[PDB]
Formats: sequence, C-alpha cells, structure tokens
Amino acid sequence: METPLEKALTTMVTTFHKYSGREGSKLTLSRKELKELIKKELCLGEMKESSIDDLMKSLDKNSDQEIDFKEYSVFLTMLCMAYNDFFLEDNK
Amino acid sequence: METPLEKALTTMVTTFHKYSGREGSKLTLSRKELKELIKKELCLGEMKESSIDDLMKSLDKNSDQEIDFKEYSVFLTMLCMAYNDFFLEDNK
Repeated sequence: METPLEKALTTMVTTFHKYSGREGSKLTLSRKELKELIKKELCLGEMKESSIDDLMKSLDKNSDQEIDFKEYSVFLTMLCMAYNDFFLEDNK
Repeated sequence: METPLEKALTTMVTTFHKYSGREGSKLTLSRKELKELIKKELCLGEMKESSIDDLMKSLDKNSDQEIDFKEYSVFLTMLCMAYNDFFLEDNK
C-alpha cells in the first residue's frame, strides 16, 4: 500500500515469520522463541540492562506456552519506553 | 538499535511524536489524536472495513481522555491481526 507504518508492520510481521513461519502457526509461537527473536533482530540488551533483563526472563519464566503478536508488540513498545528519554524534556 | 526490527520502532516513535508532540506530552495523546494518527499512517477505506470502526469507535467511546504508546501499538497489532488472513493458511 506504501504507507510508512505499513513498512513498520511489514518489518514486524516479516521478523515474526522468521521464527513462526517454520512451523504450524504463523501468528503464535513459544515465549522462549519470541525472547530470542527480540535479542537477535533488535540490538538493545547490550546498550541497556535494567528491566530489559527481567522482561527477557519473564517470557522464559513459563517459556514453552504460546503467545500471539500482542505479547510481541507490548514488549517491543515497553522496551522502547525504557530508553525513549530521547523524547522527554526533563525527568517527567 | 541498528538491526532490522529497530526500523519498525523508529517508524512508530517518529509517527507518534508527530501527533503527541503537538502538546505538553511527547509520549501520550487523546483518543481523538490516536484516531488521526492511524488514518494518516495507513490508508483504510478500501480494504477490510467496519470491524475497523468499532476499534476507532472504542476511541470515540471516551474521546477526550488520553492514550499511551502501548494502547497505540496493541491497537495497530490488533488491527493488523484483524485482516491479514493474507499471512495465514486458510482454515480458522
């Protein structure tokens, strides 16, 4: 369609299909493998540490149950908010 | 940052800051603003319809309250999952 957010969602669904499109579901996978997707396709857990280190372990906390694209996008978003101080003015 | 899935987050923060960063919060905006953001970020009036309005109507529902970055990313995730049968197998 050639809109800029279409290329964001295209990127997210193509990188999700890089780990789900092996197997019997293309919208879900295990908590274990989404965690792995994030640290491979997004360099962040080497620039940053605090909270990112639990969110990683918080999929792997139960690990081998399924997730949909929601638990993917809230974690990508929540993790972005942990260094989005590039968009603040001050401590608030 | 600079790995392929960043360019999705980079897009989402670049677009969202163009309708939050009108006013004194560069991380929140109204339910009216999220509605404006999405209908300029994507064309939607020609593909899958109608089930795309009760989501936007669910912004109208409380229209003058605020919205965060996460409501924004789960609404777009939800809406992408609501009409990309184009990613599936058929069948359920």
